[PDB]
Amino acid sequence: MDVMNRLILAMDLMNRDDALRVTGEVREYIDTVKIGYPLVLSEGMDIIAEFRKRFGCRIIADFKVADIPETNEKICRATFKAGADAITVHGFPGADSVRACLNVAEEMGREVFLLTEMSHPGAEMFIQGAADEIARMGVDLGVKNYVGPSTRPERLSRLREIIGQDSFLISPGVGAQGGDPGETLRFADAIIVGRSIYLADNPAAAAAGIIESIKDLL
Amino acid sequence: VMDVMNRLILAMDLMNRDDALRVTGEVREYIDTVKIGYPLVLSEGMDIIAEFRKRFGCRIIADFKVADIPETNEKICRATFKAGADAITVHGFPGADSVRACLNVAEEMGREVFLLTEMSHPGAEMFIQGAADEIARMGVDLGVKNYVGPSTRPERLSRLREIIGQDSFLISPGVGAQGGDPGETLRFADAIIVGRSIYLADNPAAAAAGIIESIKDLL
Ligand SMILES: O=c1cc(O)n([C@@H]2O[C@H](COP(=O)(O)O)[C@@H](O)[C@H]2O)c(=O)[nH]1
Ligand SMILES: O=c1cc(O)n([C@@H]2O[C@H](COP(=O)(O)O)[C@@H](O)[C@H]2O)c(=O)[nH]1
Repeated sequence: MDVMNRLILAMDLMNRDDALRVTGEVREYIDTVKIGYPLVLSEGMDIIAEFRKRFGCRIIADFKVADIPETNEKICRATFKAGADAITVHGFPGADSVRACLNVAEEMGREVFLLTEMSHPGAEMFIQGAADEIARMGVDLGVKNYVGPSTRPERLSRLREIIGQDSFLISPGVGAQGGDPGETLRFADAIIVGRSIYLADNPAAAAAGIIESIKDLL
Repeated sequence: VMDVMNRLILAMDLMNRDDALRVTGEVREYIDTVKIGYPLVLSEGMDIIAEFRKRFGCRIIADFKVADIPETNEKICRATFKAGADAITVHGFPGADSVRACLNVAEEMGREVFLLTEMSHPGAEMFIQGAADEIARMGVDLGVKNYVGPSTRPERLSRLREIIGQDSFLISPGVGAQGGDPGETLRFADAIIVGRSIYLADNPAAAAAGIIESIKDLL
């Protein structure tokens, strides 16, 4: 996956007008947008097609699928019908649940991103201790795309070690949560950035600034 | 706690609005509590919650298994409650801050959180099962009153009931299609969740009635 400027916009604004306006303001800097439940549950799944129509960007549906296999299949089917290019999936619920998503993605010509360790403090309680094993599970299952935490570069580096250089790794927690763009790109292929851009006084300048700081990495 | 008619909650996971409405309408005399998840919501929109309220006068549990960072969790809960859901399900495995974020919104908005502890499917054994007792204990410490646990593992459902105590509310999926028994499950759970056994039946009303007949002495 070829992500422009190694930068993925996390569009978690919950108003259609604002989400489209801000995305439009930074369109020259990105070609990949992560759309999650905040926007989708506020504005409907039709928002995905609207983004493709307006920007032609790739869309990662960040739904962190975390149900039983039978339900996971339905969620993936509905999500890809709406035009998402990829979907995020929790690994914690186990291999059968991940495989359900992989099956639908294969059928519909899409990608699964396996979420291993999360970026927030609570991830330390249960997820972190399982994360290496979740990553190995991904490798066993043939998963090629992964998500890991900007806020813990030592953990992000470990995840990269496990999945290898051929796998694709994207990483949230940059900016607002404290992660550094350049340090994160030592290990991740692309960074995910939400609030630092979409809540900025000037989102275009925010995006441009981030890219300037990583210019030697592009 | 919510007063669930016949101790039976319909898992409405049909993805077509017309079929979902038909089947729910057919079993409405038996069930006043419906669980609506992402299969139906992602297919038909959050307005489906509105349509169910308008048509049936059933309580709605939004089974969204919220599993994000605290800030995103808050947004998901707000949007879900804005749409009219009585309650939302939340994963415990992302940790206490993520659960607390949901509890705070539910408190502010006058609604309820159901904490998902152990899951019912085979994959749950890999990571969730080993964390489930602690997730439950965490829920108790956080003041969580409502919980979800697995019909497919009676021994685990029993232990989870012990941890949360008799005053907590416990609902349990995995009944029917996944192999769990209605009566056995109601030894521990306040209500059973049933999806395919009802909604794929040639006569969903007869299917619901049959389940209820089988647990009549437990009502
Ligand atoms: O571990 C993770 C996994 C995520 O998907 N995310 C997501 O990435 C985005 C981070 O946005 P922000 O830059 O505003 O912190 C949010 O949409 C969040 O749900 C995360 O923050 N941590
Ligand atoms: O551990 C769990 C938690 C659930 O919410 N569920 C949900 O409960 C329902 C079970 O439906 P069914 O009776 O068709 O197996 C589905 O909506 C599923 O997503 C589950 O099966 N196991």
